[PDB]
Amino acid sequence: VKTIKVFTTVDNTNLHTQLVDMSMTYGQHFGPTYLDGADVTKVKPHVNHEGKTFFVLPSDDTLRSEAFEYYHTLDESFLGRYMSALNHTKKWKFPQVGGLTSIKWADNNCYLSSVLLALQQIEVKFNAPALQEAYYRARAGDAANFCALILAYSNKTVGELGDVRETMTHLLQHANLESAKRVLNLVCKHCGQKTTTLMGVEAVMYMGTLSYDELKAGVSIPCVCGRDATQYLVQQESSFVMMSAPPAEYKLQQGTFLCANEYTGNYQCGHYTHITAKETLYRIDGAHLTKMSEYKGPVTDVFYKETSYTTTI
Amino acid sequence: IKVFTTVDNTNLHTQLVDMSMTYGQHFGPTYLDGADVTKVKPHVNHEGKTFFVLPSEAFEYYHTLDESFLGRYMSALNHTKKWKFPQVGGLTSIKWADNNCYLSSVLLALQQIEVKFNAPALQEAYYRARAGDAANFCALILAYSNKTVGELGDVRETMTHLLQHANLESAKRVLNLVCKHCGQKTTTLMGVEAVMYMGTLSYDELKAGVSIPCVCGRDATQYLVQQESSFVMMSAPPAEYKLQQGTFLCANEYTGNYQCGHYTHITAKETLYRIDGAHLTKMSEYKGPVTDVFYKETSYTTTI
Ligand SMILES: Cc1ccc(N)cc1C(=O)N[C@H](C)c1cccc2ccccc12
Ligand SMILES: Cc1ccc(N)cc1C(=O)N[C@H](C)c1cccc2ccccc12
Ligand SMILES: [Zn+2]
Ligand SMILES: [Zn+2]
Ligand SMILES: [Zn+2]
Ligand SMILES: [Zn+2]
Repeated sequence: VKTIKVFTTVDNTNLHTQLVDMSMTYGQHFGPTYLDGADVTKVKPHVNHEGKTFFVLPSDDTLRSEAFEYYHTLDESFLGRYMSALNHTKKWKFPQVGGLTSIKWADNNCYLSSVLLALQQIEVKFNAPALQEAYYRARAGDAANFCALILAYSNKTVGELGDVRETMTHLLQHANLESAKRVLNLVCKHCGQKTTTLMGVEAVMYMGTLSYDELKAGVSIPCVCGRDATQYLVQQESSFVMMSAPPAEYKLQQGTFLCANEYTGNYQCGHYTHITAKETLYRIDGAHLTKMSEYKGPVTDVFYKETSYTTTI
Repeated sequence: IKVFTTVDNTNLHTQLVDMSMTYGQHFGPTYLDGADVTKVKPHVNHEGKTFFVLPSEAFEYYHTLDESFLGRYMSALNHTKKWKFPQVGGLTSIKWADNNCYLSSVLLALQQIEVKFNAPALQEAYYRARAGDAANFCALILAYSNKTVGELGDVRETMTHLLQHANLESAKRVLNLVCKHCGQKTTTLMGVEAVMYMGTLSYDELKAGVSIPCVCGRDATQYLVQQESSFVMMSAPPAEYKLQQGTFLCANEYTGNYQCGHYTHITAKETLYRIDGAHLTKMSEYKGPVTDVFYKETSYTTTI
């Protein structure tokens, strides 16, 4: 009979040596099973699953009960996906680089580091108590729990490359952005001018341009009627803004921005490095730290600090 | 959910799959990133990935009786085409992507050892890997090792599956085991076993004598008697170890926990080089955690 040697844990520290019978579901061996942040309760054991550690979560366990108030989520697989990915993120190294907490390269965490580095510089707060606890500990150097939560809130698996803008979007859904306000005036000369209002994550993020000043002057976006119109920023009541765009050559001048992220490589297979401005421009590539006065490379996301804004027009 | 599948590994075909039927029922034999995902049902985290589809003529070029080899090779090829292979220090390396920390160290080590592959497909890709086109060679390694793109692998383990297809017929290792109370017997290894060794990083310790428990227990001493190979590979767990220039050929270090770390390649020529994929740094001395050390050799005879 087909067999395999897999370890299963309920504490992420103590392993249980187990033998499973292939052709039979993982859910039939020990119930709800999770591996590297993936709900693997209905998958049959594959050959490439040997020697790996699986997490088991009883449905009767009280940890599933008090899951909402602590994590602010309704997904039943959240606890298992978070605990299984936590077993792998405990193996990562979190070196302090340039005063900020980073991550050593492992399992394509090129994007997870860039997200963690950006959050340390923006004045942001999370409504979920688990995030605020892990976010604090992530700043002290112990960021294993924070990275596992990010993979759970983003429905990702350890080893899979993720997008920074997409991962920040799922994450900021649990952040305190109630007082965030963005007022945009769209001017279609065949439909007059109308004013839209975004609140929350939509008031902070934008996709299309990297320049905050370009948003203030005017960008092109399709109107509802079906033709190109121009829109510019009118009011901004947030602690920061995140500008996004595809990778392209872009000059980064000191003092004009807060931090940024670069992406070198093809679509869905590349490498993120973080750019931050302090006394000089820093380029944090996980554990490596290089300084330069001016950086010109393919950047995708640029952060700007803000308290309040009103147009001059 | 939305799934991409290709039949030529170049042109994608947007396709729709159901949540209740195995991938083998949708397009037949299906493979993803070097993994046979034919009898597997579609999972939630499988959106946006490209799957390869298959139905022969594998043994003559690939030296395998495995049916799933071509699919695993073609699916891993779809992902290895996105990687960059920059020539670093005259050798072809790979920039970090999907935990290929170990694949680069293997490719860098093969360029310095005088080895040749019996399989025609390997020799085709190995030559192109030195010319700069190493996308096909990386896909074959994951197939010969039954690995998946993105998952971290061991260099010593993947080299074992790889060297099984190399010309090691004339490889010979003769070891004399000396148990002080049971006499002495001499074993002879040939092939991959004649090249690799686990336990110490120092070749001089193998020639002088290393400790290994005898079958009846206790501890016995073993030393090298005859070695008829083009190179030897010494391996050991990560530990601090001094690397002197000229005493070795190349080595590989490993920083991090078990099964979650980072491989960097070390090569010795005019000065010590530390190749971290695309990064090139030079230094005089090195003190760090090394796991695999190479030594070049053609023949040896003990003085005792
Ligand atoms: C790394 C990654 C993982 C998952 C997904 N879904 C996307 C990406 C990704 O490529 N992101 C970068 C920023 C990107 C975004 C938009 C257009 C791009 C075109 C070319 C190259 C990069 C591009
Ligand atoms: C990266 C990796 C992936 C898959 C597998 N099966 C193993 C490894 C791995 O850890 N290899 C390194 C060199 C290693 C080898 C031997 C003992 C080690 C003890 C502690 C730390 C590292 C050790
Ligand atoms: Zn209009
Ligand atoms: Zn990739
Ligand atoms: Zn004995
Ligand atoms: Zn890892």
